[PDB]
Amino acid sequence: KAGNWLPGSKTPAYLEDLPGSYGFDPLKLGEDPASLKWYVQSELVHSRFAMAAVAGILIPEVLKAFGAVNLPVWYEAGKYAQESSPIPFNTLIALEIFAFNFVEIKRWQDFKKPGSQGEEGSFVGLEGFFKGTGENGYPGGVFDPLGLSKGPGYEAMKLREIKNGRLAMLAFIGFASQYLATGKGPIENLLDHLSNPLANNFTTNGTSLPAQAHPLLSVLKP
Amino acid sequence: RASWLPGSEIPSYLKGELPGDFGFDPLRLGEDPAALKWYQQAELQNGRWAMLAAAGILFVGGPAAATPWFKASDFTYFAPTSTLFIVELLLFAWVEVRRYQDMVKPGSTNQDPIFSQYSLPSGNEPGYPGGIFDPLGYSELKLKEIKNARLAMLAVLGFFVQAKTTGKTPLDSLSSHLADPWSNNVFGIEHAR
Amino acid sequence: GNWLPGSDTPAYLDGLPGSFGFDPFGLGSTPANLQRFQEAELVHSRWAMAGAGAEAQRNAEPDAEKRKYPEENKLKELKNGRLAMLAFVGFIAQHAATGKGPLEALKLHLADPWGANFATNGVSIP
Amino acid sequence: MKNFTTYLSTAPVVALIWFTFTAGLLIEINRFFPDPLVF
Amino acid sequence: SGLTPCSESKGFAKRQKNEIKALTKRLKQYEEGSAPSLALKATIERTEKRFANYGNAGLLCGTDGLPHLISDPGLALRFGHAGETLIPTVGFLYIAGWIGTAGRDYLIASKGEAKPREKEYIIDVPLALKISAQGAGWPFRVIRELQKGTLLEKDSNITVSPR
Ligand code: CHL
Ligand code: CLA
Ligand code: CLA
Ligand code: CLA
Ligand SMILES: CC1=C[C@H](O)CC(C)(C)[C@H]1/C=C/C(C)=C/C=C/C(C)=C/C=C/C=C(C)/C=C/C=C(C)/C=C/C1=C(C)C[C@H](O)CC1(C)C
Repeated sequence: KAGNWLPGSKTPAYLEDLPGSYGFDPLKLGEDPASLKWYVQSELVHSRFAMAAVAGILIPEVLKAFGAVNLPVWYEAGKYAQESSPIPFNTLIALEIFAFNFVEIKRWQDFKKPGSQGEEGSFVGLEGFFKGTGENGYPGGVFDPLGLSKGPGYEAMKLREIKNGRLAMLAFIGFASQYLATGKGPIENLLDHLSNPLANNFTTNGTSLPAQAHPLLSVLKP
Repeated sequence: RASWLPGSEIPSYLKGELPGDFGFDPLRLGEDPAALKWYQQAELQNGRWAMLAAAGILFVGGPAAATPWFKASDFTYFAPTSTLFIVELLLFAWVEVRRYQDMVKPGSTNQDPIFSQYSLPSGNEPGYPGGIFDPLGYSELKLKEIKNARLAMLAVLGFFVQAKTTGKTPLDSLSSHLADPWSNNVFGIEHAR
Repeated sequence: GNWLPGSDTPAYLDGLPGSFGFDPFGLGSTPANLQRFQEAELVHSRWAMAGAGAEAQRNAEPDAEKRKYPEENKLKELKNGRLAMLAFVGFIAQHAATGKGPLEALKLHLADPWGANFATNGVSIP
Repeated sequence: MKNFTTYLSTAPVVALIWFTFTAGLLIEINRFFPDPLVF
Repeated sequence: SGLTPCSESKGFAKRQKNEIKALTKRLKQYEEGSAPSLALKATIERTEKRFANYGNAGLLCGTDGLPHLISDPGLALRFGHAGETLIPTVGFLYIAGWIGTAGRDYLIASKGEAKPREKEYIIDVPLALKISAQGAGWPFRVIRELQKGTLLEKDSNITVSPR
């Protein structure tokens, strides 16, 4: 186990060997093993989506703060890309539906029957791409072109993926909540916090602590 | 045994096998043997590029050799800035895949691809090759290299931070500190914002 | 020899003509796919070098070698053909990226090797 | 104290405590957020 | 349905004005600063806030001048009425499944005791509080029981009367 999320608590035995495990399941969602396998895949998929999304938000924002690029902010990039997009909105949705239906059905079929997308005659001659590794959530093949899963740092890279994945998931939800609460981008929120941490935080954004539910805010003030 | 802190406990995985082994690992970073081998190679690589960088920064007449090193990219050459980046990327890609393949399987990249008679001698270490990389038989010397590499790494970091806060060249920083050291140093300069 | 000197090539690739051991993703791991992809590489390379009834009679015979070759000259053909498909894809990509023909761009490279290439034009690198 | 807490765990005492909590919660929500018809 | 938004309904405005006028008529029999005057003014303030909030929520009003709720999920989502019935439906169903799952879990846990009926009228309060906290993750567990086949007792194990 990587550790204990709550020192002194009794950690569940079914999480003892999973990568990235801190024994954290107070709601007992993963007590059933089939549920646990499904949730391991779901956590990895959420982690990788959030990882790529937080990269595609933070790196343009960091390079914009450094004066390098001037790409649009993340919550308005849909509008600016759509006007210049040669493909209209409805066609983009239909294409995304088709492509993700295909790839997610292939991933789902591999989850139910491991290695079944790599068998002979499975794909149209290209089935060697998708042989799998016998590990839930770690496909390999085309998805591991450099073959770094065969190296000796593979187990530590699994742990690195999950913890960075959880951090990225929290970060994207923070991006969305910060936009909804302040109306500014994430780097501007960080700079405002760095300028005055006591006064520039969630307790003063006027949304996170609703005024009706917290009457002492309008009272205990200068 | 020499150590960075005489009189303290030494980690059990650092027994002087490696050069420059003074038991310095307060954060216990490289514990598993794959990590320690990778960080050995990375220390060698970063230290050698930092030795070259410290030399090339301290060495710099001529209009080009009067420019700051952090403003050096704005000098005009025979190619646009994009072209040299990709050419350097290509040459580095070739030599780095050679060095990486040596790092994975030792002795795998020892033979000249176009000359079958020209081959690096066997028993080659990953970070310590032989043959045409050692034209003289100069090979105690690894402690010297790792010490100069670490000093150059700290020097290059000092170049980067000094050009970031004061906005000054390294020679200007040394001359400012040599004017009055008790007022022109990291204290006072940063305390004057 | 080897596409990556030091990399261990798969055992199914050894003995094939033009085998430099390049199959990172294992598409030729089965004999049925390896035999058909050998035909596809040869046909692609032959069409790239030169650039219904004929293609139907190509696979009418039940043999194995006759669908591919109906040892030095085989490797000679395979090394020449792969360069031809690389050249044709380069032609398509360069005419898509600069708008000019494949021959005048050679003269543009010769007249300016360091100021006119795929790095400088704003298509191959945004 | 064990016998007393067992009495406090009898069904009507638990019902009284739980429904006092639930009714008080509903009352205080409607005091702090008066007249909620829609979300 | 031919309705009008309450923020532009004349009957809605007339109702607000009439309710305020009745409360103000009650107000002019008390001195300022008295407890009845303060209570009536607080009621007036709440009335004004309520009418403003119901107008600002996009509620539709009938010819009666009163808000009418839209409950078809299609009409609610396309025309901005999901806060009237659909989101309350999700919230209720979540809390109701929580309550039912906590009750089922407590009953199943009590079934294994030596005196199962004792836990039904003398509540194991720490166990009940623990199970009640775990009811937040009820949809995941209940869906897994449904697919696994353990949610339902088999028909051969359930008593039935002669047919
Ligand atoms: C994670 C997906 C996602 C999220 C969070 C957003 C969020 C946003 N987008 Mg973008 N978009 C997203 C995906 C996409 N958008 C667009 C195209 C645009 C345009 C053209 C515009 C936006 C704008 C906006 C903003 C307007 C708010 C809004 O309308 O709510 C939408 C709220 C969401 C949560 C997104 C949609 C719901 C969901 C995340 C879709 C994906 C769910 C899966 C498909 C479910 C699949 C089920 C499986 C199990 C089968 C908002 C910040 C615009 C705005 O800023 O106005 C100035 C703007 O003009 N988006 C496309 C191309 C088809 C997407 C493809 O996935
Ligand atoms: C990825 C983690 C992360 C980080 C580093 C930040 C950082 C920041 N946030 Mg965001 N945020 C997050 C996730 C995060 N947030 C999540 C999950 C939510 C939804 C609840 C929000 C919702 C939010 C709002 C509504 C606001 C901020 C604001 C801020 C600023 C700090 C003042 C504050 O009010 O704290 C936020 C307070 C919280 C209680 C959120 C904490 C959530 C994280 C995950 C807790 C875990 C932290 C971890 C243990 C240590 C972090 C170390 C770091 C190196 C990762 C600062 C720029 C304010 C602002 O934008 O600038 C003035 C502000 O108004 N945050
Ligand atoms: C969709 C995202 C997702 C999913 C499917 C999982 C799933 C898993 N987690 Mg992970 N987790 C996540 C996000 C997720 N997690 C994030 C963002 C963090 C950082 C806070 C963690 C931190 C974490 C730790 C420390 C551990 C796990 C563990 C586990 C595993 C067993 C527990 C379980 O069965 O949960 C099933 C979970 C779900 C079915 C998702 C429930 C979603 C509900 C609706 C959440 C709503 C409440 C929440 C507070 C709202 C978020 C607000 C917040 C963003 C501010 C399983 C693989 C344990 C394991 O053993 O390691 C592998 C373990 O020790 N997780
Ligand atoms: C564990 C609690 C529990 C659960 C999971 C169910 C579940 C069910 N009930 Mg049963 N019921 C219960 C308690 C429960 N009931 C009690 C205490 C009574 C006596 C009042 C009934 C009387 C009853 C009747 C008369 C009917 C049902 C029916 C049903 C079914 C449809 C749902 C429904 O109609 O709800 C309606 C539920 C009620 C009207 C009573 C609910 C009372 C509370 C809210 C539930 C008890 C909570 C419990 C005390 C929590 C303790 C847990 C804690 C210690 C941790 C479903 C099988 C119907 C049917 O059979 O459908 C096919 C039906 O006609 N129930
Ligand atoms: C092997 C494998 C292995 C692993 O497993 C994976 C991977 C890696 C994926 C793989 C690799 C690969 C490769 C790269 C592929 C690509 C290719 C080629 C390029 C094709 C062609 C392509 C090429 C070919 C077809 C060709 C074509 C040509 C043609 C005839 C042309 C035509 C022209 C000419 C006549 C002239 C005129 O006036 C016009 C026209 C008409 C226009």
